Amino acid sequence: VETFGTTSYYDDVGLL
Amino acid sequence: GPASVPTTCCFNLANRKIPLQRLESYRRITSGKCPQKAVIFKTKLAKDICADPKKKWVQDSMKYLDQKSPTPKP
Repeated sequence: VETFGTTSYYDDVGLL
Repeated sequence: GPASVPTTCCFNLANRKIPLQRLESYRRITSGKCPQKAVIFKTKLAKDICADPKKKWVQDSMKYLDQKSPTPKP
């Protein structure tokens, strides 16, 4: 289900 | 010595991937904690990440760490 694999993982960055 | 029994484990595996800039090193979860003997890429994020040695970014992540010297235990 969904997609366990894709580019980037913190496009938000500020997420930190 | 090391520890990881406390509330600290992903429901299973991650998803997309993890940036190589933050990623520090990887570690396997054997004994019985966490599902499957999957590697754990740690970073300055705020928590541990679970990932099975199948997805590309997983095998590629540690392979990239192989070049450098993460300075592991003896």
